[PDB]
Amino acid sequence: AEERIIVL
Amino acid sequence: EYIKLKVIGQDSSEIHFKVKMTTHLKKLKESYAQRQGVPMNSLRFLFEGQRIADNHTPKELGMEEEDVIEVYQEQTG
Repeated sequence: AEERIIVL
Repeated sequence: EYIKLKVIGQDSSEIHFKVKMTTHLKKLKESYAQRQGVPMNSLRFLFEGQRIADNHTPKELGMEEEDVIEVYQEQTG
């Protein structure tokens, strides 16, 4: 899986 | 001033979240649940084994860069 970063 | 938190699911997948020390963790729980296609409160989110409440923040829980949040199914009857 690819890296997933969500900015809140 | 953000920190990055690492949310690990029941299947060992990970989603990272960049949050402020003041971000209400409801926002993280809702986002994660949305990306899994389930209701937020059908899950339980744990930091060092303790349940994260909607209005907890990283500051209140003493979180730091790269800390891990674990996600489990809610317990049932």
